[PDB]
Amino acid sequence: QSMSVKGRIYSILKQIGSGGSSKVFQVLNEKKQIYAIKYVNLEEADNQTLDSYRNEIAYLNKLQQHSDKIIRLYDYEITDQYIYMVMECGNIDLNSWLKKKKSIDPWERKSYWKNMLEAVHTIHQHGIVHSDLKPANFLIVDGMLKLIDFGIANQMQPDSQVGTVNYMPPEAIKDMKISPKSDVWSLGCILYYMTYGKTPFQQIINQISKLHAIIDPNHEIEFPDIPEKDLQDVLKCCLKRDPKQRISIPELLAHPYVQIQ
Ligand SMILES: Cc1cc(N2CCOCC2)ccc1Nc1nc(NC2CCCCC2)c2[nH]cnc2n1
Repeated sequence: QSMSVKGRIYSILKQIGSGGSSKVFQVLNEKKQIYAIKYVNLEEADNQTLDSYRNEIAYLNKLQQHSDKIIRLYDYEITDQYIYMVMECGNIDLNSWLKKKKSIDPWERKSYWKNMLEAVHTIHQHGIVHSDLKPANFLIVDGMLKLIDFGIANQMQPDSQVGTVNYMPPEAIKDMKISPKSDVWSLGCILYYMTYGKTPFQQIINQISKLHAIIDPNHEIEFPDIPEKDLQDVLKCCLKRDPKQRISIPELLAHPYVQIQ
């Protein structure tokens, strides 16, 4: 088929995903270059919703300059009916890539962590705490991870789901405060999965015994032993249940694990 964004024309190759009321497509331009265009339908969007979108769109536009661990946004068209965003295309998101993976080259892993750490640090420098990080927020592109979203009334799924609640930090649960250390807990959980093949509370079906466990210090998390003692440490340092005890992004960047060898 086909479509138009700011005059320029793109032919559709396939849909990649859906959610909210928005599709993401892979597409080709006039020069046969490949891109990803996200379409959002605003016909049922309240004013709040709409401001949240203008808000992420602006933050993404801005943070482009500051890191290449953020997804490139090349162009966009915005009206009262719809938004189109022309973006750089990934090969696969990280949730899907980790679903269909048997085990991880410990090098690839350290390299991904480096990427995650850079990207999340970046949004923190600009005032943003994501507070709902999952692997699905990360997209793989030339062997690099790039962060896709930041915080909106936002939801995506390829064609796992959302809410999930295995990356959720204690303080987000006690809230019924949130801060940068919240993004360390979630990043820790992701790294734990990339390390032990599951998330720390993954094997607790009952959604409520899971929430109770996350906030309960007497419930101790198992950190089985491994050749990379450092990796074991980082994990213990990210998964402190008290934010004040938890390590920080600038500290993680200086940590032996991402620095040594
Ligand atoms: C081409 C491609 C295929 C996939 N999949 C490969 C098969 O497994 C699930 C979908 C995932 C991401 C991408 N590339 C790709 N994907 C995106 N995905 C969005 C839409 C659906 C869930 C992940 C978030 C992109 N957003 C901005 N630029 C993107 N570039």
